[PDB]
Amino acid sequence: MLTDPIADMLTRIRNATRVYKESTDVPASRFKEEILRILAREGFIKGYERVDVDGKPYLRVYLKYGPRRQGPDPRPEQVIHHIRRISKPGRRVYVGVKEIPRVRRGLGIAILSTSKGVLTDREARKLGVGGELICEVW
Amino acid sequence: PTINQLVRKGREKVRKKSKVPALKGAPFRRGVCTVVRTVTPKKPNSALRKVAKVRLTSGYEVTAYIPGEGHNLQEHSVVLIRGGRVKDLPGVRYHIVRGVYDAAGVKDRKKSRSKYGTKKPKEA
RNA sequence: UAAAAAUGUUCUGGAAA
RNA sequence: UUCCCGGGCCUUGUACACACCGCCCGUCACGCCAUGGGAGCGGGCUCUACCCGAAGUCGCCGGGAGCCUACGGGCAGGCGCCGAGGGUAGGGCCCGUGACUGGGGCGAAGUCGUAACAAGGUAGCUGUACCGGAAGGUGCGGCUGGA
RNA sequence: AGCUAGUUGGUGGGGUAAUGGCCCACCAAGGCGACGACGGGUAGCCGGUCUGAGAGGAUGGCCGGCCACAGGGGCACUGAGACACGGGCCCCACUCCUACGGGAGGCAGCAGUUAGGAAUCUUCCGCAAUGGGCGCAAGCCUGACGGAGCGACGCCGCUUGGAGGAAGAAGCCCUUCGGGGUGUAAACUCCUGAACCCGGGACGAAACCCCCGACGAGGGGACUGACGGUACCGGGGUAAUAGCGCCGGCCAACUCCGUGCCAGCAGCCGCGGUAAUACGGAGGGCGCGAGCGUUACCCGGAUUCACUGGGCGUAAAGGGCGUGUAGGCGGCCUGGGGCGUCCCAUGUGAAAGACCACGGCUCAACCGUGGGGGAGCGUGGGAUACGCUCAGGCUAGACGGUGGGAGAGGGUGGUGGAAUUCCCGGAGUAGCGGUGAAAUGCGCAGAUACCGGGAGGAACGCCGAUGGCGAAGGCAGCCACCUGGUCCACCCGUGACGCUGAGGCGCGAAAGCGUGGGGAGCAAACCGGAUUAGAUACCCGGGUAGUCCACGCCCUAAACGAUGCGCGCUAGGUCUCUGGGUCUCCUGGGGGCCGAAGCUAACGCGUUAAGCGCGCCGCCUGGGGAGUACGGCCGCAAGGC
Repeated sequence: MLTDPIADMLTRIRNATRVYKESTDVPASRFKEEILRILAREGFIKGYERVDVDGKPYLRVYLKYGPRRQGPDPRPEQVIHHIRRISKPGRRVYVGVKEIPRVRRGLGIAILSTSKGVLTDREARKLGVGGELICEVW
Repeated sequence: PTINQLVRKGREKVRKKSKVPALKGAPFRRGVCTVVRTVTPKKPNSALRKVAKVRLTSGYEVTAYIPGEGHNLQEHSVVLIRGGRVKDLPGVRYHIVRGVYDAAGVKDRKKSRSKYGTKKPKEA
């Protein structure tokens, strides 16, 4: 019945990225697209695009990796290294604008849901707003 | 466990148990030896450790150890319990403080004298 | 997976390296 | 080449590694220690109901009794309610203690055996039930953490 | 684990500065509780303090705020205020006076005594300052307070000297008897001058008050210092204390002698049994120094109760399994509200402390001034992504409908053959039976082996599994009736109706218990035989509960995949049961094996996860004591929880 659409989405991405899949499908949600828009702009994925699997509204995320490597195990480096859901239904997490986390010294990003829209840590900080802390990605 | 299960039951503080009920934690405690004998130690080791069994001002009668070689305690010598156990003596959990009350310092001691009553000899 | 085959006891305390 | 002794090589089980001249289980006996039960005994606190009920505010009276003035009233004085405490009785909680008794932990070199670890010589473990100085044995069913 | 009679509310009163059952009549039956009522234990709360990277943890002594108490206890009077620390009334206990009828006191105010204790100070000086009461004022009072005293109790500053001085005195210790070390250390040379001496000697104190001006503003005047003849300054000026721990590893520091599992050490691991860097002494060394160790307690380390930040197949840890109450949690689109949430403003957040800057005591410790933080909670304004709420819309979760399927799933009745035992009838004779070998036992009163017939009970061979069904326990001849789960197909209906689940309720192998029934085979207990040192066992011969049925209890297990339920996601290969297919093979549900990625301490697990995720529940915090005791609930008991 799926208890956390987002959590699931983050997970489906994680799962395929880790098996060098070209793209992954995830059930469509307006809120979810938002996340994805951000995931694409900051560059973590190649892009998404509303599509339809067996007559139902889905979102096709296109994964991005690094270049092939040498030695044993030539599996390329990963663009989406980490991606963990922070606020879950079992315990929500709201953060004041001053409280906003700094992900990986700057080389990473958290994704907030604010009264001004789903924005990133930088965007949220600049806009001086705070919110529910959807996840973090590095 | 689920956050909800923590909200409900929550965690549990440890609560340490004292290895020395000399009441009030009292750094020390005074008492009287009612029995001053020598017990045989635990295993690996063999010997004749000298231990006193003292009645306390905590309302407890415990058995304690008389550190150092050669002591002067009798069935009624008042003594100051210190608390510090002895590995071989199954029962002893306290040390008698040398150099207080009837407890005499260790005659002729010259090293770590501070830990054995034994004052300080004049280089004479 | 199905699964036969032996009447008969014991070795004080430490320490080996 | 079945067997007895010593030994090669592979394999299997092991709780052995001081290395099977190994490890190790329970009772009994001996000592210290904490602890349950125990005719009952000594307490601390607490609850109910009852009898006695000081001081004191409060409410009646204030009279066949005194005194005041700023005496239509007041005061002294009497009656009652409540009431600290005391007293009889019976409950609750906790603590100390008790002849004797139950098992427990610990304790260099005690006694009996040999349950387990190698089909540990009757594969082991297990819930239950009966039985036995002791480990334990057997029944019924279950497990493989056995072949 | 249930609690409540002034108990919960009402009306009218009394009462009070005032609300109110605060108290009282009358009336109504209420109030409170797993979001932990009632009860038991402990405790004054806070600013802060210690610790911590932080979140936290521990704590509440000094100073500051609030509360409460004044020998134990009850009450009121005066009054702005007290039911009053040095006021009162009374009871009580205790101690004292008494001309015995009545009197007296209450240091948890300051000093001081005694008791208890491991332990905590002077019966000090001064109202000079600050602060207080009363006074027009002078001024009086003030153990508040300002100082002084004692205690290394703590912090900080300082001293015991400095510079020369030997291929290196002595003594002590080692030694391969050359020597090496203590060691520039000493001695010795110069040099400074802690103490002490003489002289000088404070700030803190300027107004109250007085005079000019009006006793206003402003200006001037006088008195006053407990600490003290102290700090401080000038001159003079003597080489003038050193200890405590430790030196096996953790951990800085090694040799000789003594001892010989002794004496002793020990925080953990462990040192000692005749060559001990571990015991004890010495030399030497290391550390710290008016100190240095020891004990007790707090935090850390201990991500070792894990929010940050842990776990449960085998290390502790998945509940025996279901159904479900409270609770927690919840798909897709849109709109209203704006509780959560976020943003601005603003009030509040005392002081001290902490931090920073700068200053004052010769420095520091102390100390002052200034600066900066602050969540929380109040108020007003605003945002609407996500959560929440109302509303409308949807169908992907879920449920239903129709058509079908497999199956030891369950209950009830009936019934079929093999076999064992026993009985009867034949027929037959000398042993059978059993073991490693035997013996007991059965048998010439005719057994065993054989044929026929009978009674009776219990379980179902082959099929048959690496199979199937069930939530688990568990279910196996065959037939019928009643009945549960469940899967495929069509996508037809409902339209989030969902997941999970503390409690509750139901089920729950074997053994065991209560009635009654049943009893062939088997078989605890029990009796023999044999084995053995013994044999309460293994082996052999007997055998009662029981095993079987009914009804009712019991409620445990290696109740096991030692692996909770649900959903999404993440290579394949192969075998297999059951369904649908446009039956090469595809597709759905189930049972296995091997293995991508990944996970694991490893073993291993791997679309039937022990992988990657979300929701809810259960459970684990070292071994033993112990699944024991006490208490409670349950049971006929055994015992269970």
